[PDB]
Amino acid sequence: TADAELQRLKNERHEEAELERLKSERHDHDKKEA
Amino acid sequence: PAEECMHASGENYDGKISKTMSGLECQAWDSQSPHAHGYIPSKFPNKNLKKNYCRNPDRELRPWCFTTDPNKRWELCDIPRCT
Amino acid sequence: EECMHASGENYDGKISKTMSGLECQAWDSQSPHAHGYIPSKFPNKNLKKNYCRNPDRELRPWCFTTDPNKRWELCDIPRC
Repeated sequence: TADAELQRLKNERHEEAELERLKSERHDHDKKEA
Repeated sequence: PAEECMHASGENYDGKISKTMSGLECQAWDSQSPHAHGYIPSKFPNKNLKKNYCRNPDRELRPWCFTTDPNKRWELCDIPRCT
Repeated sequence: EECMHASGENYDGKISKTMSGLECQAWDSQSPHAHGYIPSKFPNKNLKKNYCRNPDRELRPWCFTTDPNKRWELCDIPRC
């Protein structure tokens, strides 16, 4: 249904946002450590 | 004009705020650039995915949009709560 | 296949060392590096064994390393 497609899209947005956050965190770690 | 606030989490928000909480310009819903996405305006007509306006089509915490920043796929918008 | 057509978003091979030669830490391990790339948290990203992966739109596939002094490094994955 349209409601279930929107929930699927929301979950995908959340997954991608966490991966963005984790990537930025990896780079911030490197800068702090260096 | 539509009220520029939300009574709950923005399910009925239909205003014209088009910047995210961090100040990024929203990507237009009818554009797939810089971010490809599945929130196709003609596929979800009751969600009012108009121009590049912040919307909450999917029971997000508040209205949001894809951003024109290639390094930021999407972000929540700063929609005040109605009083 | 053991090559990438772009930046390794779809890389699913078995290279398990970084560009500097360090052996990768297993994704399902929190030692020596604690991290948030939990395989069960990202089941569709193929975070298997200690293989180089690109789950997060990095420039190349990468891994956490088994060197306690080097948290993570890009891998050298051949281009198709």
